[PDB]
Amino acid sequence: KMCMNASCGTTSTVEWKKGWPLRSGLLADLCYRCGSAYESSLFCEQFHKDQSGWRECYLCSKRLHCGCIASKVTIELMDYGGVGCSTCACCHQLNLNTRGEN
Amino acid sequence: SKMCMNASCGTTSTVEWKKGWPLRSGLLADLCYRCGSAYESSLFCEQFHKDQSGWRECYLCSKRLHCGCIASKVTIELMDYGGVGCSTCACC
Ligand SMILES: [Zn+2]
Ligand SMILES: [Zn+2]
Ligand SMILES: [Zn+2]
Ligand SMILES: [Zn+2]
Ligand SMILES: [Zn+2]
Ligand SMILES: [Zn+2]
Repeated sequence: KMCMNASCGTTSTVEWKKGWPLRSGLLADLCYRCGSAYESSLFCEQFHKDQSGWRECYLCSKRLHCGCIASKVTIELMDYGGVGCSTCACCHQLNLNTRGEN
Repeated sequence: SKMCMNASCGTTSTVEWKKGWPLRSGLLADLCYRCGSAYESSLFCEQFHKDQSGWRECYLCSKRLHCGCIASKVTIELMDYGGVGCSTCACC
């Protein structure tokens, strides 16, 4: 077993954790440290700040790492563009197309 | 009735109504002739989203891919250890 965080890649750990769904549908192998970051929904915040793909939540402007398998399960792609975080995606965007036309 | 669901357009007047990306409800987005034509050509984000955040380069061909965007969801594959590829690149 090898931690699938590319900045880590360790084969030694006290506890093997599970991460994001890989292209196979299997869950990634992460070491204790990296898997703890993932479980707290702060993996990309701790390891991916130099990468492209960050967007701000449509409602609260929280930074969300898009185009990244490690945040795929915590990011919602919104109907009219943009992204919503775990909190703000319980709601839908009201754009000017909702106007009493119905 | 209809209004273009491309938020920078919002037109209600078009020669022909077309369909875009799937919405959460399962319905397809309404798009005017112009915006729907861009979606059909696989050029929607190039035509409308270049100044938005979220763009990444394909790991193989370096095509610019608009991530975190429902309108390009269909063409972008999230790679196992990070990054993206074109759907047609990533199978390699
Ligand atoms: Zn690790
Ligand atoms: Zn990330
Ligand atoms: Zn939010
Ligand atoms: Zn339009
Ligand atoms: Zn886009
Ligand atoms: Zn490519």
